Amino acid sequence: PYAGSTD
Amino acid sequence: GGFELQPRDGGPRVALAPGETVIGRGPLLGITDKRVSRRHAILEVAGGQLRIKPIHTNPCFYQSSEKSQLLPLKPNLWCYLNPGDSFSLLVDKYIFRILSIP
Repeated sequence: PYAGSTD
Repeated sequence: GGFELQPRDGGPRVALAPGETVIGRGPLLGITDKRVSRRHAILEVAGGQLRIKPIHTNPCFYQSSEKSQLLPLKPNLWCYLNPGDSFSLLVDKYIFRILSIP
């Protein structure tokens, strides 16, 4: 749940 | 001298190890908000002191123990955090107060 690109 | 982080909302304390710790979106603080970078800031515990350096374009904020305003920190510069001070990774959320350990 801490992955993915930053806004 | 060591340090813990106390979320302003009253949640569990966060223990900090000696040396450098990258903070932001991750398991250490439990932050899942995509507005927070996974590499948002550096915390350094050394010689009985704690300092923070923002390392992202999305800013960090600092509130001295005597003041009452989260002020934005300059990018890529170190700022010392005294016991009782607060910092945040958003303007109005993910705020943490600094606590000292013997």
